[PDB]
Amino acid sequence: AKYTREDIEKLVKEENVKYIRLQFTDILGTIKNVEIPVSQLGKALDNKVMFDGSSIEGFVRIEESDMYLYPDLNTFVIFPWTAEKGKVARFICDIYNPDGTPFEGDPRNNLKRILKEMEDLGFSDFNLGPEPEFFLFKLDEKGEPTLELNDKGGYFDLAPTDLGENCRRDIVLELEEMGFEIEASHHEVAPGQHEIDFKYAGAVRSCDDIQTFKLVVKTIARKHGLHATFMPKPLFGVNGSGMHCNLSLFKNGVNAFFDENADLQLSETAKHFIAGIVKHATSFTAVTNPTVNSYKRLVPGYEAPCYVAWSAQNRSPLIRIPASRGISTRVEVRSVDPAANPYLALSVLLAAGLDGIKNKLEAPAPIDRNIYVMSKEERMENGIVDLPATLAEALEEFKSNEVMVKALGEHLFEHFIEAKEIEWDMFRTQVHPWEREQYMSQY
Amino acid sequence: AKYTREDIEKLVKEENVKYIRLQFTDILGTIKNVEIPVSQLGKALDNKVMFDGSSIEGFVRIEESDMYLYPDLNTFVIFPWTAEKGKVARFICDIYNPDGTPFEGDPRNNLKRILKEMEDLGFSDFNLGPEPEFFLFKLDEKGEPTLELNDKGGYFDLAPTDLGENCRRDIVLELEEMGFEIEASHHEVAPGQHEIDFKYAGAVRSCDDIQTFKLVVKTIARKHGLHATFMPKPLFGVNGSGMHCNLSLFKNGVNAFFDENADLQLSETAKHFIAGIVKHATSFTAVTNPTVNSYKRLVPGYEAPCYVAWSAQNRSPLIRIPASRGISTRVEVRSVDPAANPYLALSVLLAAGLDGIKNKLEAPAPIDRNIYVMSKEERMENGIVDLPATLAEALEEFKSNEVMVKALGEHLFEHFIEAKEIEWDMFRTQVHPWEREQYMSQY
Amino acid sequence: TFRQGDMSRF
Amino acid sequence: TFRQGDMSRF
Amino acid sequence: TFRQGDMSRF
Ligand SMILES: NC(=O)CC[C@H](N)C(=O)O
Ligand SMILES: NC(=O)CC[C@H](N)C(=O)O
Ligand SMILES: [Mg+2]
Ligand SMILES: [Mg+2]
Ligand SMILES: [Mg+2]
Ligand SMILES: [Mg+2]
Repeated sequence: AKYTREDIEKLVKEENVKYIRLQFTDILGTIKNVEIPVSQLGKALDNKVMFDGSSIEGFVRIEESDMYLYPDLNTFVIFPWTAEKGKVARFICDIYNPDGTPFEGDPRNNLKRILKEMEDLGFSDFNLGPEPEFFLFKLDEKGEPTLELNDKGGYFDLAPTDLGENCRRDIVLELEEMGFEIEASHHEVAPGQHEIDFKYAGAVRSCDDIQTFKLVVKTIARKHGLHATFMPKPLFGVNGSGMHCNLSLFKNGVNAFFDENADLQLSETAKHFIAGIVKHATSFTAVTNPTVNSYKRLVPGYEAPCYVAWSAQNRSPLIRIPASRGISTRVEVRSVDPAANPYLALSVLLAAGLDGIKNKLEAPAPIDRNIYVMSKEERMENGIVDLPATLAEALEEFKSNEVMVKALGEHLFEHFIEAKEIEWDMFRTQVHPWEREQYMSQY
Repeated sequence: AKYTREDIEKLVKEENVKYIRLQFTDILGTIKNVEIPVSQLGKALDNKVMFDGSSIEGFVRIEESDMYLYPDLNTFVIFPWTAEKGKVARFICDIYNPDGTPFEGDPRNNLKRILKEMEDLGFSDFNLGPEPEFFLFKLDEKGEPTLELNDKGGYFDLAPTDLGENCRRDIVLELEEMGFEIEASHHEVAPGQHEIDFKYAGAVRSCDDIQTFKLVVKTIARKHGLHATFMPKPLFGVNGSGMHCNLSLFKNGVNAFFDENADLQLSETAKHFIAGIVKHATSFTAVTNPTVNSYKRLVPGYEAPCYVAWSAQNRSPLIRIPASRGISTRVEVRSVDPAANPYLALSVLLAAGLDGIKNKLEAPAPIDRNIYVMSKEERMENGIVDLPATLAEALEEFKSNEVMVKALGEHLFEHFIEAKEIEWDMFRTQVHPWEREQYMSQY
Repeated sequence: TFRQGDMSRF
Repeated sequence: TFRQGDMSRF
Repeated sequence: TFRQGDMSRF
């Protein structure tokens, strides 16, 4: 453990905190909280604060439900932006039923359940290293986002340079000051697109860090008069934003994906994991790509994956295996976008990997032939299938997969399906300006 | 007791207060006061200050009447906003006839009378936990409210965030510095809607805290260049504002609603209380919802109650029983809106509950099958009846209820009925712009 | 109907 | 096609 | 009439 209770009281005592946010994550991934004064810290640490647990369901909530707000001590963070009379601190909390049973509708509790299932298979840790990409848009006089990018930079370019600006540098330094472990940063392919990579950590810690990273990036960009968005594809004809996930499975404290005496230096467990991810890839796409805009990124020609295949070196593979081996042996899933809920995406990815491991599925041959050259029919006879083209197709695929349903439980399944079906129905009935530009004068 | 006369005199001596507000509440719930210099503090504490007692009647007063202004020492509060040359302090005072008899036309004295009647039944305390919620509207250049909300937030969202603004956080902290006991706060369902929950306390103290909370919220919102309104439904098609009242009855210092060996862990006293609230629900609606706009909130589809029923988990029940039990066992009445007079609403609710207890009425079966599914005729055969749809209908229902008439006495009854009838008559004869938009060109 | 405030965001 | 994000600079 | 100053708020 990193913090104990007495440390928490002492820290708030010297730091003079007056406002505490007990933050949690709903189905859609947006950060929610209930706020208490510092005088209620004792009640909060006693797992006694109640709130409406239906707020997790989002806009599809029906009835009020009372749940507890068990906080996590290790997630205690003091926000650097002082709020006038006193500072603000945050806790990331789990959701519990009034009888003490953890709430089955909490994505974080679902991820913990999947991790418990993984521990039941003999493994100890499941590490995640994320590569979240985001865009920076300039604000106007009224303080709302515009469509102008902050710089005309390029891949790994030294575009922002010195002499002020460099919002990425300020974000990285500020995150370092808050206890984050930033690995490296660079300018992304598209103009105004940036990437910051964290050090790999535990799954729950990685998801918490992803949520905090989104919050901090948005706040700091707002400070610099900029808009930061994790939209998968804000602009057409320009590279999209991905959240490539580097997954590594550990057994008895050592990497279980590494085997020095096998081909590609990969263990049989790694091959089973890859097979499991390949088998369910079309099924969990609805969870890893939960928005309508997510499937405008999944188009050819922008390094985003479009077919189910794994490789060590290829143009936009679904699964990529980095050259580094040993302790750092990992499998990278590149279909995930930053708009996905980290807990749900990690849950479905881990469930697919464990399904591959449990049934000892055989991984297909790696692809190193530039499948983009061959036609869709010219590659369908192989083991290469296409990812769902729309959110509705991905929802249809996700409903049919039995394993992926248990990956997040019946409550999350029904509420996620209802919310996404409403979202798709709203989009499909709209009349977009493109249609008027194409048909109003022609017809 | 919390303060004595010597403590008050000493506190004003060092704090250098020059203005003292002897505030009280009229029929309509607006805060009234008569102001004295600090040199008259001795006369005030002697229960010797006179004023026109007809000001309690509001705009239906006909004749001047001399009344005394007995202040309550425990309500002494020093306002944080200094009035240049000297500070301002307030007392919440009772109204007394010149012969020493408490004035029957004072809502606070009426609530005290109802509490005395409750004590005559063997009970000791009547605790109220309020959940007032309000809207924040931006001010224009001329400093008058507009129809633009302060934020496009959601249910329990982290919408205001850090970096300034966050008027809810400032209100909560400031209230904490004034001696309020704030439980928790969150963003409400509608954009620009916020809720702050107090810790439960005695009925008189809770009503005083509600009035002080309204005053402080309005003042602080005015400081931030915002307009705070407790209007039940300021906007159409958007969530309304309620003042859900959590009621708990205590006998000999223990919760009388709790019984570990009974079903739902509810005592027979709790069932009698629920039956009493159900029986008179259509009758005290005029008091708990005293405005014309109050009944635009009582419409289906916005979680506001519309039918007389009680449940533990349902979509917009009139009476909701939270999952927490034991000392915190309570019954929540969700029909009340912040525009209601706290003293009168508490008086009628307590009178209905005591009527249920005194006659040992049988509570109806709880409903858990979404009454909104069937039609009005398809549910009228059950015990589910409709709340009044207009202020006039509620006034008609309230007049016919014999028990509810004595809940506030003859003076309050006649003056409230006269004022509300005038209010309804003014509304029903108006020609609203909706009528012109609908009929000026069509006909 | 039966749900308007929750889906008001759409 | 097959390369649009990289060659978008032209 | 007989009440105009008090009722002027309406
Ligand atoms: N060069 C890169 O790795 C960028 C990846 C690409 N932006 C995507 O959305 O996947
Ligand atoms: N979801 C809620 O608790 C809000 C209640 C709703 N605003 C009302 O007027 O009752
Ligand atoms: Mg990248
Ligand atoms: Mg990558
Ligand atoms: Mg509420
Ligand atoms: Mg409530």
